Amino acid sequence: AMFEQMRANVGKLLKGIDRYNPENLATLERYVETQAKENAYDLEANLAVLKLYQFNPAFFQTTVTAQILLKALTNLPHTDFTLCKCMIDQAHQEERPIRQILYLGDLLETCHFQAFWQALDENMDLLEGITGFEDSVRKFICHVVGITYQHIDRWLLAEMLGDLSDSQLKVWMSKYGWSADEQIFICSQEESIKPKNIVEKIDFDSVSSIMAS
Repeated sequence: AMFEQMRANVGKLLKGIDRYNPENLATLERYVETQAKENAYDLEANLAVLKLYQFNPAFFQTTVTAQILLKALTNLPHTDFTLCKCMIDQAHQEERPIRQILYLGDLLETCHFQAFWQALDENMDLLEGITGFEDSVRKFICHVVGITYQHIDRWLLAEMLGDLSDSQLKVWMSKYGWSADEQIFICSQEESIKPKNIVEKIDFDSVSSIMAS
């Protein structure tokens, strides 16, 4: 569809210096919209957009920035969300609804899943166009669960996944191969003691890379 059709041109733009020309924002913003609708993704392009906004303040677009941040969150445990934050100055992070979105992201990063779903205005406008947003968040939660639990109450897992019906819960248990025993078996103890990072860490290389320009 549209994402695949724009992909080549955007990739070429990102390979050169035109990526620094704000005249190309109209094209990059439509690209972001397509990522949301088709549930496609391109971090490099999104960071380039944020960079263009930081360098050309008058072009700052609230909706596109919010979608970039929300999509970044759908990519946790990766460093996407943190990198985007590095590309938005304090003044803009403090503006509605960027402030609210960062707050929600904070709940996810700190793994307060119940609090996340509670604070999440389910009927939020920006979320409607972001296809698969809720399920993507669940994948991250299951990633964390697979690392931090050996066994877990069936009721608790459904709560953490956003208050799912038993039928919906079954979908996620099936996806990661979890099965009920007496509780849901997640991991053996000897396997659980292995240290596994919950979220990826940024470093000098990745950060200096985006800070270069």
